[PDB]
Amino acid sequence: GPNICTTRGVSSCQQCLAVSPMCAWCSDEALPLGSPRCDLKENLLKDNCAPESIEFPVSEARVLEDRPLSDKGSGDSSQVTQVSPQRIALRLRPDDSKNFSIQVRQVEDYPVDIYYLMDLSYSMKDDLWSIQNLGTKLATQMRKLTSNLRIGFGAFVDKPVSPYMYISPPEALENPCYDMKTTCLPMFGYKHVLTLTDQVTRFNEEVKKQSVSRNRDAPEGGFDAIMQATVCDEKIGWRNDASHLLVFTTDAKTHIALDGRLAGIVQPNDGQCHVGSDNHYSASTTMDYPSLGLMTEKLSQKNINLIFAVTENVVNLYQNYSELIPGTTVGVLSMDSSNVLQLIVDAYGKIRSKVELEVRDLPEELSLSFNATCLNNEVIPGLKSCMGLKIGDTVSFSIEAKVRGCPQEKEKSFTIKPVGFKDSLIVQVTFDCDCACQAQAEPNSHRCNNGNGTFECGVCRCGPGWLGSQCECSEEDYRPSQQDECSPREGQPVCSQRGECLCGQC
Amino acid sequence: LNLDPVQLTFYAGPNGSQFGFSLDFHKDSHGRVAIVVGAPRTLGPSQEETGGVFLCPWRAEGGQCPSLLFDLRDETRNVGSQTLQTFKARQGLGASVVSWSDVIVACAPWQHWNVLEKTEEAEKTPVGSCFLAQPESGRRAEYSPCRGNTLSRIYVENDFSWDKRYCEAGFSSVVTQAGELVLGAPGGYYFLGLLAQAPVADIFSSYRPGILLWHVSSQSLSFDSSNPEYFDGYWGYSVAVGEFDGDLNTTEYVVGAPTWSWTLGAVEILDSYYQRLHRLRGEQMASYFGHSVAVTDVNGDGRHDLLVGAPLYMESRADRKLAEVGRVYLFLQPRGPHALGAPSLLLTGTQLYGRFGSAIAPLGDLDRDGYNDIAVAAPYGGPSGRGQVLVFLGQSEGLRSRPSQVLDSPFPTGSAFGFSLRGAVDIDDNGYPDLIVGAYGANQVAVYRAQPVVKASVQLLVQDSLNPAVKSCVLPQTKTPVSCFNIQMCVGATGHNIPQKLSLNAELQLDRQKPRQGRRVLLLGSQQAGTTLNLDLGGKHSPICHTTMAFLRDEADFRDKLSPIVLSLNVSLPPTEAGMAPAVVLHGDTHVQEQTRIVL
Ligand SMILES: *[C@@H]1O[C@H](CO)[C@@H](O[C@@H]2O[C@H](CO)[C@@H](O[C@@H]3O[C@H](CO)[C@@H](O)[C@H](O)[C@@H]3O)[C@H](O)[C@H]2NC(C)=O)[C@H](O)[C@H]1NC(C)=O
Ligand SMILES: *[C@@H]1O[C@H](CO)[C@@H](O[C@@H]2O[C@H](CO)[C@@H](O[C@@H]3O[C@H](CO)[C@@H](O)[C@H](O)[C@@H]3O)[C@H](O)[C@H]2NC(C)=O)[C@H](O)[C@H]1NC(C)=O
Ligand SMILES: *[C@@H]1O[C@H](CO)[C@@H](O)[C@H](O)[C@H]1NC(C)=O
Ligand SMILES: *[C@@H]1O[C@H](CO)[C@@H](O)[C@H](O)[C@H]1NC(C)=O
Ligand SMILES: [Ca+2]
Ligand SMILES: [Ca+2]
Ligand SMILES: [Ca+2]
Ligand SMILES: [Ca+2]
Ligand SMILES: [Ca+2]
Ligand SMILES: [Ca+2]
Ligand SMILES: [Mg+2]
Repeated sequence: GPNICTTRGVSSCQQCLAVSPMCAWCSDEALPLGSPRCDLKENLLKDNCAPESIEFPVSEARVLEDRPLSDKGSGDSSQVTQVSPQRIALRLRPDDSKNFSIQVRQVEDYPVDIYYLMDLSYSMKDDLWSIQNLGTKLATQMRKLTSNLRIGFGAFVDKPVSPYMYISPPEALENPCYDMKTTCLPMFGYKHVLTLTDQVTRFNEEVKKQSVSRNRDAPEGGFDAIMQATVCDEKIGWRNDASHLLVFTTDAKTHIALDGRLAGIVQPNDGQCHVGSDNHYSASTTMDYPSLGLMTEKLSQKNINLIFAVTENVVNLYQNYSELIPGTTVGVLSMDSSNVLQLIVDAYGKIRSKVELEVRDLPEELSLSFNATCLNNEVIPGLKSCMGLKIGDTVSFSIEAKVRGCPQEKEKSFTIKPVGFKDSLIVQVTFDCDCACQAQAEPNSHRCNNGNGTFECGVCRCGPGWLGSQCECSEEDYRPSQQDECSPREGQPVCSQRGECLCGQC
Repeated sequence: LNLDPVQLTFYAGPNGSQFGFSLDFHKDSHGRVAIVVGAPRTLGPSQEETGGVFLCPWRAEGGQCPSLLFDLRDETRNVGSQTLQTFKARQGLGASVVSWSDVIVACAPWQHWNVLEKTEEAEKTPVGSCFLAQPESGRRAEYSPCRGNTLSRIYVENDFSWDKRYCEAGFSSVVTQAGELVLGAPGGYYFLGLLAQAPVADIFSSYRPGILLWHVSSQSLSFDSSNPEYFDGYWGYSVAVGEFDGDLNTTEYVVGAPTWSWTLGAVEILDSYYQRLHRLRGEQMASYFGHSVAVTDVNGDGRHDLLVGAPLYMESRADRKLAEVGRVYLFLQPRGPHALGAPSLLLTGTQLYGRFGSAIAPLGDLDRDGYNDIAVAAPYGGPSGRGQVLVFLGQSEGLRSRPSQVLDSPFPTGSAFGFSLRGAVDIDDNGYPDLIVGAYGANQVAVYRAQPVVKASVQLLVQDSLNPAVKSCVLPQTKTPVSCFNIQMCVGATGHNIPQKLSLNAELQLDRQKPRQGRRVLLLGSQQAGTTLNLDLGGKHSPICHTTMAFLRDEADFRDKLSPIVLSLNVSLPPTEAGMAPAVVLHGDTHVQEQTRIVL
């Protein structure tokens, strides 16, 4: 009677449930009139239309894998749980929304992977001298924060191509700093020096065999190094069960995409691994610099926290870059990088002091709402990130998934994942826009003009010729009605000259 | 809207030559329009990727093009104690081609130059050079404003002041109406950004073959700046000319500095003396605001409007909040000279990493509606990421936020379809400006031709005999006197260069709301509510008129007499799409509703 459920037509079961969640459909053979077999559940029940045949799908969110959150990540890193639930099954009927929860906890003794991406330009010659014993000093300071630390080293200057590199005279190619009467290394784009290893003494050995180079322009090809350090997992040596810190140390500006046109390079960065067996970025002279969007995507894809260890003269520039790249922090590096050890420890604490959610493979018809609940019981709504946390905290994010209309795939899955963590919640969406009566799928039967209309879910759905209650109009259904029901049997014209043949009724 | 995407002309250069990197229209003395296409990686005589320029004559089928020959030999002249040297290997001849009158200006931004003087040298730096050429007369000239004989030592003592060694002049080139060639040198003044301008007539008259370092007495260059905002700004990445200060005796330059003020980007408008009049700051960091600029009057107020492309702009999608789509900014020039403010329109791309705004081409009046139109390209946009060109139409308040047409890349993936765009030139002389799209990845250029636009004029005149109480008009088969009315329908087709074979189909409709069985009004010829007529409006300026006779049922026949009578007239092109591509684009009121009602 009341509510749009009754007013918005009848058609079949597909139409009436597709309007609004409350609406229900009766498929069994019952009173032809009364309930438009499309009213609410209690109205339909009121008309006794449920011989255990009432159709009314309900949106549900049932978990599948619900391993509890781990308390310490020191041992059995493959069995460290930082997100619960890990997998849920979500059923959504059209235009309906169901809410679910996800607890994120950052364990204490989680393994850490620190890759030191050092700008080996000439202005960082003194910086290279303050790093000779960084590996030993880094292990001691990281000892209290983790029991499994791996460190690696990589270097970059810029693209080895004019005008970035001096090309004259021929002695300036094998020694770019000939004219200040010094010996340097030939310009390189990005060389991978040390694979991520737990033996921290290798970092000290490999860092004192490095030498700086000399380029011409102020900006450096650092984003090229960040891309290659991110996408070359097997070469750099990232671990799945570890935190990934990419310490990016530089003192000058950085080249961005479309800056490679100055050197004659127009081919965009494809985000692939181009480091060969010689540990050199082989596509540095043939491929443009990566853009912020592409670089951000690969950082999120590989779960890498990027740290800008930049000097004071470019601290504001990279602080503005960090606002566009999630999961990144900026530290003020010294002119000789004498405090990079304290910068890494502070950045790791700063990075782990914030938990930010990230959704991937979200269907275009799904809309998510996050109510962040940080320390204490502050349910800050509309926020998918908590800030000000510490190591060991357990935040919770209530999420509401709303679907516009009804997608035809009826089976989609997306993942909700904290930034920089492998652990994720896999949500399996199972849209329910069809009834159980459609499983029968009754074809044209004798109840619809002896085989002129499908008898599915009680109401005879049938082609434009034969319409009406019994799908027998054979014409339009209005003036000719379906079976001249307006004229009861014979001797009674259009309901005794009261109701004519209109709207397919007396 | 008009650009035919089915009949495409494909000009192909040598494979692996980036044929299509830069393209422009060239007009001969006879008026024939040719296409000059830059191929900055064409193999030189010694199998080195020097570069090349192809002059493509206009053909419907297209194909290979003749090569415009330039000097591709390295030069070495000993003047005084110095030794001037030019290195044309990998110079990228064709990275910027612009045509003015009978002169074609092909630039090589990456041509190197060194000055040896005993042990000291000036360093082999990509000073950049531009080769001017008159194809109809064979006159060849060069313009390298950033060549110098100053040794490196001197620059070090001067803190690299006036260091035009890394100019890369020709990166972006434009010629003003008077004939002043304005070259863009983003690497000038130690990558600060430079702009060099010299008349084309004076370049030809001053160029002496064999002389490598010479000064054009009428040239002018921008000024080096100590402001840290300009450092590494690449001021000169894109250059455009226009009128932005009132009087038309002075031309104004529009210079794109995509990395101005720490990769923020800016677009400055300056007079002929490089005095900044107005600066437009970028909106997002590293968005490359200023990678492409274009000056055209889109809103038809008589005052030029500025369009700025930001190919790497990242939008807030509320699901990712940073999606690299690209954006184009539109600035409408107000009444006051120095009054440009916030952008009047923000055209944002939709495909991720599509680089929307990488090329903006003023198309002129594409549909001839009285307002100029533009075409923005996404070289890696589209659902398949192969390239897209989007056509935007001008209007009274600026541009349409919605593209009137989308051109998908006919070339495979990675062709960078849309990197170079050029329009507002009628290459087939059909009265409508066309568009040439360059895909250097495929080493091919696509030519899109604008087919004519027909402005439909539908007028259905129906007699007001909608009351059935008259019962006077009779039926041919049986008198049955009923209040019938005549249906006079007229259709008008207006548009420039409309073909004489245009045969529109007019679909009449009577009592549209009622079903076919319940049709109250019928004709007296076929007794069917509504009919289809194939009027041949092509070749007839008159709004062809024709009257038809229709009758209504009896009073008792329609119990729902109260219901209104809906008369509709729909016109559309003839169903000849399968036989041939639609020779016209029907624009205007295609369908008209002549709704009436029964009174008596
Ligand atoms: C990083 O981004 C910030 C903005 O988020 C940059 O600072 C901003 O710089 C602009 C000038 O480029 C300042 O604009 C001026 O502000 C004054 C005072 O409000 C106003 O009177 C002027 O008309 C003009 O708007 C702006 O205030 C300033 N914002 C802040 C918060 O300081 C910063 O320079 C960027 N760092 C880089 C690029 O390294
Ligand atoms: C995030 O938090 C907000 C605020 O708590 C949630 O929305 C609110 O949820 C409550 C409980 O469902 C709604 O309460 C009900 O409102 C109706 C009127 O709309 C009233 O008749 C009921 O008696 C009851 O008070 C409340 O309206 C709703 N507010 C809004 C603006 O929608 C939201 O659902 C939370 N999201 C997640 C992901 O959990
Ligand atoms: C959805 O929100 C309501 C109201 O806050 C709450 O009672 C219910 O438990 C939530 N459901 C889930 C699965 O979070
Ligand atoms: C522009 O130059 C013409 C030259 O014929 C002159 O007549 C006119 O006054 C000038 N307009 C100015 C200076 O505004
Ligand atoms: Ca230093
Ligand atoms: Ca550099
Ligand atoms: Ca002027
Ligand atoms: Ca204007
Ligand atoms: Ca127009
Ligand atoms: Ca044309
Ligand atoms: Mg440096």
